[PDB]
Amino acid sequence: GLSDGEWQQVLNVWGKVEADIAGHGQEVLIRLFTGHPETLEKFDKFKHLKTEAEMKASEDLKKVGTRVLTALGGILKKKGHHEAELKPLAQSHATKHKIPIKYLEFISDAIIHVLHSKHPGDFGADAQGAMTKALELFRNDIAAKYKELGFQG
Ligand code: HEM
Ligand SMILES: O=N[O-]
Ligand SMILES: O=N[O-]
Ligand SMILES: O=N[O-]
Repeated sequence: GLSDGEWQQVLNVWGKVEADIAGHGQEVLIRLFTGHPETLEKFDKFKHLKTEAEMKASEDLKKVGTRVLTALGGILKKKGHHEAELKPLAQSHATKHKIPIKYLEFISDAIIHVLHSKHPGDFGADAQGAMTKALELFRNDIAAKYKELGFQG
């Protein structure tokens, strides 16, 4: 699904995120909210924010971005064997807060963009390819739980 070497390329670049979960989390969310303003409408706590200066100063947004990349790192490090980690994630993105699968695609794109901007010597062509497939797998498995939970994502 991913080869062992693709997982290695994923885990390597991810190691670089661990040195600043929070800074990365902010840059991913700013990239997401700026490329795709409608996604910001999903976060009741900071949906009123308008500009990037405001996003950068939000503690709530920073905390959300830390929680996203913390939960994703846990899932990636399972290297595909992530049924347990995915279960609560699917339940929360499909019930109270309904996150379209398309929005997981937007945030995937934003993660890939930030890793490339920040860690390019750790994220060449094949490594971007691998990360792209690892995120596709994550969304695919999430969409499958969406169905069981009665959310057409
Ligand atoms: C890599 C993709 C993502 C990951 C790993 C992720 C992870 C998480 C985690 C750990 C939580 C806290 C779970 C909890 O509240 O019990 C959460 C909650 C939430 N997320 Fe995400 N998230 C992702 C994508 C998104 C996107 C793209 C959006 C909106 C566009 C979003 C919107 C929300 C909202 C509204 C909540 C609160 C849900 C609740 O009250 O339980 N998430 N996410
Ligand atoms: O994307 N916040 O869970
Ligand atoms: O913008 N993706 O490298
Ligand atoms: O758009 N910042 O690489």
